[PDB]
Amino acid sequence: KNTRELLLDAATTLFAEQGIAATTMAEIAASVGVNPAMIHYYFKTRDSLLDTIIEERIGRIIDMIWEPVTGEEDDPLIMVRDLVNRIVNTCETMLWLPSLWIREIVNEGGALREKMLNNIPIDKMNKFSAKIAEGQKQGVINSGIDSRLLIGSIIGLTMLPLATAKLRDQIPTMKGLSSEDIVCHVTALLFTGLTNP
Amino acid sequence: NTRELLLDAATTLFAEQGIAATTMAEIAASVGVNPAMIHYYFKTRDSLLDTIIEERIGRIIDMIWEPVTGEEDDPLIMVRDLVNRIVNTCETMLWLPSLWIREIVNEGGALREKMLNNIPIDKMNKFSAKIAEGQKQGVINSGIDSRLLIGSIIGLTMLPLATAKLRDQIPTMKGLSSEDIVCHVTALLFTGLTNP
Repeated sequence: KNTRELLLDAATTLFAEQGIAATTMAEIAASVGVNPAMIHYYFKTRDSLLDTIIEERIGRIIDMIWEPVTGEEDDPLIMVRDLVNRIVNTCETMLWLPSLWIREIVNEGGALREKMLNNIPIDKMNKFSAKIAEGQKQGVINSGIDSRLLIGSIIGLTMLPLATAKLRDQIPTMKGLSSEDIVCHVTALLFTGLTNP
Repeated sequence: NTRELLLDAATTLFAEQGIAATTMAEIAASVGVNPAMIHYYFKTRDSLLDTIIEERIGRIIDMIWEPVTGEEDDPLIMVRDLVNRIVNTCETMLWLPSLWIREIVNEGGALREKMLNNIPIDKMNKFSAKIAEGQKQGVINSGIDSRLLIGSIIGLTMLPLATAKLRDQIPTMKGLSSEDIVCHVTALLFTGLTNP
């Protein structure tokens, strides 16, 4: 059926398992039993494939996480609760996303790092930072936290435990924690912190 | 000291372009030293990595977890001191957040396997026991996990410094200094987003 979509799904899977630099376009085609002549037909250069990953795979994942964000939310605490849920639910369905995030975005030698910068949802992130800062002015949100740095904090608290899941499964006094066991921890930490209510 | 100069050159080049891509001939040439000297101090490529784990990573890991005892009377002072020691170390040694993501967090890392046999399991168990003791007393939130908090603190402190170069290429995200990071993370870990 659709050869282009099959090879893009094969590209994201192989890049998440062993990295971009190590994976050749000949390997991606062979992994789905497709002739390497077809991968160069849909993607002229190696750079053209990465641009399609950023637009038709990464971009679609980034938009579905930040699109329900408006500037009219009446409760900032519901807005963050929903964002945390959408990040963990996306990573639980699309297992390639947390692994590809550390390897190619966070890493300084990542191939998708530079291309990512020109596809950041700056408009909806500014709306999130404005809504959470409005809550700080009203006194319903903690005055000590930073409205801009909170985006990074939420991403770090949700994405990193799933990316390091295989690593903690190897540490003796650390193994025995699920996707549900982690989301409870992040929600309890973001809302109440360490001081008991 | 040629040995120390080449070890500083090794950690810098591995943080900039990775281990797999960096040759021992490139490390020696980057400091104007003959490649005959790097094989003199480090017999194998594996010996160089073991020295990085013992004399560079290990020293950094020990100085962050050594002030942690089991006798802390206040668990929140213990977490704010830990946060301060992580950010202060990363601010002085810029290669640390970079080398952490590239070779231990990453599944294809060269230091990943060697790091497992140098984890401060004893002092981490003391941290998890002290924070769990606070949960029993009812002074610490019962909802959070004593073991997962270690990862949470590492994630809240290490990741913003690892993504600093990425943030710097964003206009609306530019300006946030290192002192701004430690204040946000402390206010988030202590009180969270809610107010009474």
